[PDB]
Amino acid sequence: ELPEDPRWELPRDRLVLGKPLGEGAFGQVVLAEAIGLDKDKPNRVTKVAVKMLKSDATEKDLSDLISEMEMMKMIGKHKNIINLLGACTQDGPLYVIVEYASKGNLREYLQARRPPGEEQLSSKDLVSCAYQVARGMEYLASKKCIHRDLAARNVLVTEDNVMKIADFGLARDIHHIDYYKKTTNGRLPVKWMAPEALFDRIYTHQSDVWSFGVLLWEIFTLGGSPYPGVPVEELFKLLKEGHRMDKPSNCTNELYMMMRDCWHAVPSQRPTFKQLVEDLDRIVALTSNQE
Ligand SMILES: COc1cc(OC)cc(N(CCNC(C)C)c2ccc3ncc(-c4cnn(C)c4)nc3c2)c1
Repeated sequence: ELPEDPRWELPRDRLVLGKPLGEGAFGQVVLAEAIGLDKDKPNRVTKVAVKMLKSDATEKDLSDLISEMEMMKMIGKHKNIINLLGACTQDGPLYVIVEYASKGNLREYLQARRPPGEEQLSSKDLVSCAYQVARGMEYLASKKCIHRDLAARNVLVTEDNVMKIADFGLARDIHHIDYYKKTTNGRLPVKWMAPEALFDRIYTHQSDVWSFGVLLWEIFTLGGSPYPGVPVEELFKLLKEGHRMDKPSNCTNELYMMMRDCWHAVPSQRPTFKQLVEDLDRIVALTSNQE
């Protein structure tokens, strides 16, 4: 069965399962309340998210969920990632307990804050979003983690507006990706892939920087859809031609230069996440919150 790990084990009777938050093919996430998740106070409840298998899950799906939990244990904690908090592994179904991000994914967060046809985001708020995501990615890269699907849909937002990278440990067989498979919202994930990842199946920290450039474009378009109406075969042609997305409106030349630099054709020439954090820290400090 599953091996005991006292560093992370939470007794099942401490976890009160709640409403669904999200679902995949053979995995599901629910909101829950953990009683005494911390050794002191044992009388406090914490809202958490719990990932578990679907009822039609196979041995391979269980292996995949364990692999993701094990990677999260190894990577350790950071403010700008969804952190592992505990697990229920004994005498019942596997529950992987992680931080809850009440405001949901970044794509929906941005779209809900567009001016009418919560409150509007300032230019400083948008650059701060980009900075926090770059900080989470710099941490993951420092821990030898390659995300492989960095996009606003995979960034969650907490109640205190903290950006947290999600699904960085997700089991993924890159030789069995269906390029035609659309996301829940009807978009194609290939549109965030670096050309070397898409054409040659080569995933690196450099290919995650390319994806971060697409994510910057999503931020400054307030959750815009990259290449709307472009099918897989036409996207391949655009990438082969060296096509680059246009500058969004209300985006500085400097932040557009940053997107373009993330999209360098030569992977070695793209900025690193360390470089992006430093530049975004400087830009945040110089960006007005007055509009
Ligand atoms: C490392 O990141 C992980 C690890 C993990 O288990 C090991 C599960 C999650 N998930 C699934 C994440 N999938 C998507 C595709 C990004 C969470 C985690 C915390 C969550 N908090 C809030 C909400 C929420 C709020 N509003 N709405 C509509 C949904 N959804 C959550 C989903 C994230």
